[PDB]
Amino acid sequence: TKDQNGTWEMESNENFEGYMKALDIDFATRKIAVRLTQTKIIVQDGDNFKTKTNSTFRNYDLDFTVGVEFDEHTKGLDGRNVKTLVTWEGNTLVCVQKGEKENRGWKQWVEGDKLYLELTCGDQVCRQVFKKK
Amino acid sequence: TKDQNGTWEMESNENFEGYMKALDIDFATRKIAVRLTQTKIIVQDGDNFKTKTNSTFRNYDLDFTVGVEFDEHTKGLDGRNVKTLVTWEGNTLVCVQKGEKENRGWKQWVEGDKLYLELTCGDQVCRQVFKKK
Repeated sequence: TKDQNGTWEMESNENFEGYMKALDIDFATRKIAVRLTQTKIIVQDGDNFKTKTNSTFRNYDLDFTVGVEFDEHTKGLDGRNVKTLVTWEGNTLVCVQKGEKENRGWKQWVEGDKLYLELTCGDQVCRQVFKKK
Repeated sequence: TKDQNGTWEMESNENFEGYMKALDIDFATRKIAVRLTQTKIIVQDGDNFKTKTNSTFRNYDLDFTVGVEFDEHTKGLDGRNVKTLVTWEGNTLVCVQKGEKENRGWKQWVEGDKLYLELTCGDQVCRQVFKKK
């Protein structure tokens, strides 16, 4: 369990295209989706997380409590319904999104002044690194 | 998420024999264990649980935080090592104990003044009901 509070600015974004393609996001949207400057702001008070992921293309905003299962409607990305659970595995925040897509979820951890995020769907992995602002 | 604090006295215990047999507990321990009354004490503050399951023969203490994965050594039962995770699925507390035994875990919920606990291992289900004191 560890502190992830802050404003985080993207410095690296690997294979976001493969990730979206595994989610069957159409070609035209993928071409305008891959933003290289992105800000993630996280407010974490105990088990409650309030996050905003902002780019010039679109914003995703996600609120959740660690250990409480919830239904997520992935509107604005692939628009599927999934049952999501976020828990701690040591100091790594782990999310599983159960539904039609195998191996769908993400892992997020802070190491020094950087936040690392791995997004997975099937056999695709996208890795992003952010620096605390 | 819901409140499960209190001292609970066992009312009913169905198929506890089958559950222990699926865990390979020896016949002589099973004969003694199946006839005993159990008292469960739960102290819950937020996501941290401190629990005691007591009988005249043997007791089992177990503390955990909801949504935090941990290593459980099931000492005094079958003595195996399992990775345990307890989460909320509505107002049911759900536990998965990952390891050699398939479908091992439990679900616990409160309806008024009774606590219901369903324990699973393989294809065996044990149903227990307690009443608050």
